[PDB]
Amino acid sequence: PLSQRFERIAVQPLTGVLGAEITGVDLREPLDDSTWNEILDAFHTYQVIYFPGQAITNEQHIAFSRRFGPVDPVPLLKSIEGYPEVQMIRREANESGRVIGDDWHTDSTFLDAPPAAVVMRAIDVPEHGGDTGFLSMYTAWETLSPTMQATIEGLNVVHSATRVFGSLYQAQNRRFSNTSVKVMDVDAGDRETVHPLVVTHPGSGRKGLYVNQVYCQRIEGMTDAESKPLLQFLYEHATRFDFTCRVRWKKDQVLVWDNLCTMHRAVPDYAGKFRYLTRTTVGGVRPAR
Amino acid sequence: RFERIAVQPLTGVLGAEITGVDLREPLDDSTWNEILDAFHTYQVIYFPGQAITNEQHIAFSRRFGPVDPVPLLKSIEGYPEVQMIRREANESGRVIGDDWHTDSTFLDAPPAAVVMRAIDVPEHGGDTGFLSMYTAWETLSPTMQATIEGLNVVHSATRVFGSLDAGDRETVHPLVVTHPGSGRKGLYVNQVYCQRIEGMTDAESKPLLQFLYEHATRFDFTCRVRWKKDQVLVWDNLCTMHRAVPDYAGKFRYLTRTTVGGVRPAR
Repeated sequence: PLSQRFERIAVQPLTGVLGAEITGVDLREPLDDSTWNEILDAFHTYQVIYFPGQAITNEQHIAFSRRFGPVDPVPLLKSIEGYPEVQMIRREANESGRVIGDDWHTDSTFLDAPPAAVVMRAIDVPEHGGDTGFLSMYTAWETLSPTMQATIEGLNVVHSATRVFGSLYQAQNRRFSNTSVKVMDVDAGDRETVHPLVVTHPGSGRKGLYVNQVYCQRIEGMTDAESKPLLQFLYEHATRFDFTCRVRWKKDQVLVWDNLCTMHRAVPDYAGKFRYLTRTTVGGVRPAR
Repeated sequence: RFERIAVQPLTGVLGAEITGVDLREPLDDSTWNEILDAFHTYQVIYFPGQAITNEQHIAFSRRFGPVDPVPLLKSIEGYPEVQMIRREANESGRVIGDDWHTDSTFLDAPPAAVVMRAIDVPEHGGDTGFLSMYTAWETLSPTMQATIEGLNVVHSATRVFGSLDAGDRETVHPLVVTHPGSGRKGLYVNQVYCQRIEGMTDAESKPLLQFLYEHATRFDFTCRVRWKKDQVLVWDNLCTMHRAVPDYAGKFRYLTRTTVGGVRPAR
């Protein structure tokens, strides 16, 4: 049992798939070795972890994030004044543009080395509205048939940011506001990288599916017609409701998600309401089989 | 080359018109060998102006292999081997073989070939489409080929004359088959008899089979055969699919067919 497994923290799982609330820790202070090791263990098991009532400074946010690995900010997001490491998920009450992250994805997979983790802090959030969905890509992989696993385990996938800030984004109508989103170079948006379809997590050693509808373009070597149905099945499979959890935000909630083995989704159900969270990005290494 | 027959290909994919031979007479070794060569290359072959009897029809068919026939279709009186593709001028409704398929793939050993003979056909209307499953396989990307080559598919007649006993009986064929005569690899799926990819869930199997149906039935993999009276046609039941065109409402259409037995589809 978790009450006896963990001696320095208290862990309350959110679902039988992923997610856990962590209490009995003060993120304003440096964490001792035993407390940190328990947090990391919980992170590896539960994949998305959150800490209610953590009224921390920007510096304390950065210091906590550094325990997971180096700070490596994502290309697209604006940073707060004085803190280049601390980026914004900010939506004004009156704005009606495209919602950041309103499709199932994981962050910045177009990079050669996408983020390992993101640490998100609720600054000012609605009483209700603006939950974040998460899902386990371990579970998504583990629930495929043995035959389907054998069929796809050797495949590689082409990723790019073309639909987010590349040529395909610039061709369409649904645009982000300048609140949290930078103006970007089109060539950076179109730059392709190839990642494995199934990846091994370097911390847990576990295999997970690695595909997302936002950044994945096609299966490497296949035509668009060949790739489209296989990728579409995998999106529908991974995003099955039974593979998900739903996180409700409160002021001063600090959340860490694993950017390799989870996907996440914004919920745009708070029109007319201010929503502001900050985030630091933990650098990762090249996704590997 | 062709020294004993004249061969006119119909498209750059499949189909050929063969002339310079009389199918009423027995074929010598040299002529037969050339016909078989053309059959292996062109997959669907047709011979205009062959006013052959029922007996001559059977005799020609026997050169390709054993002549069965299949239990589903109705035989003409006096000739169990010779079966009817008949639609009266008064008749209207749903036509035999109006989706892309190949014959009786629910069997452990489906037919190798079918020999069709036009008796009374309209001036226009009632063409038969054919497509090459060699071409279907060959035009898949090397990556897609490698991905699906080891898959097997469950076939049954359950949607045709089963629950959805003999119709419910399942058989398993490879998704990609090697032709026992030509040695060439071809895709082997059809929407009429294929149920699922063996080992996969419904959600996994459905979109993959659906893509393969769409791919195989691409217009550029097809040919279209127009019928005339006394036209004799042979199709390869392993490496082709075919489709009847129901564009002859109110017109009489009559053809006979013999069925050549095959062996287990093999990788």
